[PDB]
Amino acid sequence: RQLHARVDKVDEERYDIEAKVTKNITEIADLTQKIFDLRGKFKRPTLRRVRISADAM
Amino acid sequence: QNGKRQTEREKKKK
Repeated sequence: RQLHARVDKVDEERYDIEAKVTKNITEIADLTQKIFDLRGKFKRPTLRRVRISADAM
Repeated sequence: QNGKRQTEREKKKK
């Protein structure tokens, strides 16, 4: 019986920390996409190799 | 003479 109570608890609080890390990761996805965008506008268009043979024709 | 927000909750509950 006390283990049913304890498993009620542990399952509850594990789903707690699970959804914690889970929406932490949802927002990580989100904020990381924001950072990709910003940092990229800073670099990503400028992050490419061009003039490969334009310097040779 | 004398407001219907119980889906994930019940999922976690099960």
